[PDB]
Order: sequence, then structure tokens, then C-alpha cells
Amino acid sequence: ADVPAGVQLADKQTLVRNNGSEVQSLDPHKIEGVPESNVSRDLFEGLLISDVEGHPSPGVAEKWENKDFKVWTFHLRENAKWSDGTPVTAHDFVYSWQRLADPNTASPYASYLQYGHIANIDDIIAGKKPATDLGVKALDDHTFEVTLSEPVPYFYKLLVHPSVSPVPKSAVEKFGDKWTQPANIVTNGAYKLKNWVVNERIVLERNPQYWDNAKTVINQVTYLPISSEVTDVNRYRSGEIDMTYNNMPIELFQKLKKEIPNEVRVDPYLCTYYYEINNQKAPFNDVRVRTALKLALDRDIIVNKVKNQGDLPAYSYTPPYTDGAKLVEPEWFKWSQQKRNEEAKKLLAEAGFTADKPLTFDLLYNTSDLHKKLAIAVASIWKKNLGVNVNLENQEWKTFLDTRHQGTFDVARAGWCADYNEPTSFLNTMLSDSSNNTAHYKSPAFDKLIADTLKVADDTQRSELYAKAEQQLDKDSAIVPVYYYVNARLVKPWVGGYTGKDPLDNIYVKNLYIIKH
Repeated sequence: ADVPAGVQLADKQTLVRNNGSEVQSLDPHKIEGVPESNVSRDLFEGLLISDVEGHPSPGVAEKWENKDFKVWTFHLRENAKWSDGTPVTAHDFVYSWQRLADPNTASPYASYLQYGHIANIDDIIAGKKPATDLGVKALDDHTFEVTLSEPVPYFYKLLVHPSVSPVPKSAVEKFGDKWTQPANIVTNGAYKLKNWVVNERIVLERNPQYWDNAKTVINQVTYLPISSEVTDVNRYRSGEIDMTYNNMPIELFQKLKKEIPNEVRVDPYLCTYYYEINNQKAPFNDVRVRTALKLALDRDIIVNKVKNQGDLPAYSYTPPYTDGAKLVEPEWFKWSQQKRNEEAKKLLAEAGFTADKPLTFDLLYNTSDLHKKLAIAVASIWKKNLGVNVNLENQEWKTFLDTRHQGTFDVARAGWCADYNEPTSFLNTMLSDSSNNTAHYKSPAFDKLIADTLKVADDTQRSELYAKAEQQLDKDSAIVPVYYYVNARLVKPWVGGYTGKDPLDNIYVKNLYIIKH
């Protein structure tokens, strides 16, 4: 943290943040969500980290070089240490990236190494080559060298993500799945784990061994698992919570900008809200059924009347304001809703659905005030505009993600936030073999367009290919885009250091501070 001259610091430097749900895990190789990553950034630090405005900056690596964007060499600071006092070395990173790549670890982010094109990753994922064949090596204790199979100019931007953070081999090997328990865990970020009560709280305390410990101000941070946005706001207003989670309650939100205008933060966010269709399951494997659902949803009602929290109606997967995005807005989005409805009805009738045999399916969502109210509204809009019947089903976060990976669903509420600011952070998740592909979409044409983006050596050709890739996705109606999120949350007047300038919202509690109040 960089406390501004003049600021009066509170005597007690503790913070309480809501985290939206109970985490899937605390192991960097077993997580995939925002809640999980919020806690991970405080405990595990990778090669690079984001600064307070979101720029890729020095983490464990203090400096790095690249040769033709294919061989990246990272010089690790010599005072980097784990919470047990032992050094963080290049060997830790070799072990860790090998564990991520290993099929036996079954990470949901195994494909992150394919996104960066580390040499030999495809063969390791497939079981053809051993994980020790991965294109990473320790040149010495403080030098980590990564070899890619082709030039990736934006490679370093990927390195702030939890999947590529280091994990402690000795603890993993001795305790197995219980290595993350408070008594066994070892961490290298600004904090360490003090307590973990499932469905109650996660308490972190300052890590004295952290290399930048002298700049850390907050001594303890608590992360809560409240999935009800209304309850999160209530506990914030009662005084218990200092920072809410960033998913807002339909019931209370508008009241808040009038009631407490200086505490309501609203900033740009590179995330897209959508309804995910299981593409491999009949009758959702029929493009007409998918297109009907896409067109019959009325974005103006939902975005402006139902939710009404600052969002923009979406027509794509990658947010149009992503660095490098130059998207073509489709003609259906410019039409009137009545024209969209007509076309949807015609396509469904062509699909084989009558009124004696209507289309009936499930709509899965994760427990939440926001998602429930929106799902009830969408169910009503689809019934009215298209004559379809939907059965709502709620599941807790960890169960919900599992269901989507397994393919045991019809349609599901979904949302993806960028991991790095570049269109492939979104587009790579729709590749046929991606570990992050929960739409179960497989398109050879789509895959080819993305493969060609690193075959060109200029950004104009690259951006045109990304635009074409979005058109392919839209053509196939892989998903039902709803709106582009905004990062809206409540932050007490006394919480300093939160700028809201980072469109990826990669917050580090080591950068915050409590002002005397």
C-alpha cells in the first residue's frame, strides 16, 4: 500500500469483504472463479502481479526479457520467500506448471498453458508425453525460462492469473488434498491462512516473510461467503462489512445511489452475462432452437426495466471494449423486438415444436437474488414471446460449476470475466478442446480462425480475425448474450486504495488501508 501524505490511519487495520459464495478450493490448480481468485491473490504470488490500476507489474520476477516473443526469461528476486521462511525458487515454478499441465491434476485451467503455447502442452494433456516434458526450466535457483511453440507478444499479460502461481511441493506431497488446511498450508503472497470455516468465513493474517511486507498495511482480512446480494448490503449497512461483493441486489440497488451516493462505486468491467446452451444435447444441438432463444430474449426489458443497474445490452461474447476488440454488430441486434420474436417463432416451428408438443427445458442458476429474479423474468419473457416452458433450478456455486462441466444441463445462467486484457482471454474458452469450455461447443471453423491469429505478425489482421471468430460464434448461436457487466459495489468511506481503475478488478488487500474514522 502507498498511503498518501496527510492521511490519518486507523489504529486497527482490519477489513471485512463479502466474497459472493463459498470457494471451490484454496489450491491454485483446482479453482476457476472470481470468488476463488479473490482469496488466491492474497495468498499465492506468481511471476507478475497487477498494480493498483491493473497494469502487469513485477511479482516474484523483478525483471524479464524475451527473444522473438518465444523464449521468455524471468529473473526472480532473491528475497522471495514462503511463509515458513524458505526461499521461492525457479524450481517451485517448474514443479507448479508441470502439476497444472498433468492430466492427473484435472485442473479446470489446464488449457491456460495452451493459451500461452508453452512447448509440448498438447501432448502432455493428451497423455502422449510426460509432464516433465513441458517447455519450462530452471536455469538456476533465481532464473525461470519458458519456451513457447510460436511467438506470443502478449504472453507476459497472462502471468498474473492464479493458475500459474506457485504451490509448495512438500506440503502437497505430504498432506495431499488437505495441504490447504490452516495447519498444513504454506503461502508466498502478502497474507497467510489463519482460519477456514466452510460456509461461515475465511480469515487471513499478514505474512511477515512476504518480500514486500514493509508496505502491507492491513493486518487481517475476513472473506465471507454470502450469496444473497440483499443480505450483503444489509450487513454492510449495519456496519459488519466494509466492502460488498460486486453482484448487486435488484431489491435495494437504486435506493442506495440516492441514500448513499459516495459509497456506491461503479466502474468498467470486462465481463459478459449470458445464458449458456449445452450444445451437445438435443434438442439444443439444433441451431434453429438456439437462435430462437437468442432472438426472443428482450434485452431492453431485462437490462433497463428488470435489473436496471448500469449494464449495456450484449450482442457478443467478448466485450466490445476489450483491448484489441473491433467487433461487427449483427443485424438482428438492430431490429425491433417484434421482428426478432417473429423470426424466433418461425425457427422453432421449423424445429418441430407445436403447441401440443411445446419446448420445455431447465434453466439452472447459482443461488443469488440477482440471478433468481433475472431467471424468473427471462422465463416469463420466453413464455410470452416464444411459447416455451422453463423449469428453474438453483444450485450452490461449487455444485453449479461441476454440473456445467459434466454437461448435465439444458440451459444455464453464465458469466465470464477476462483473465488478461486481450480478446483471446474470452475466445480461447470456446475452442473445442478447452478445459474452460462449458458450452460444449466444438467448431472446426472457429478453431481455425483462432489458430490463425498467431500466424500473422500485425494487430490489424489479428483484430479482423477476432471479429470473424465472434461472427462465427453468433452464426452458430453458441450462446445467448444478455449484457456486459459493470463493476458496482459498496465501499465504506474509510477504505483507501481501491481505485476501480482496473477493468479486470484484480484487487490485492496488501494495497488497501483503513483511514481513521
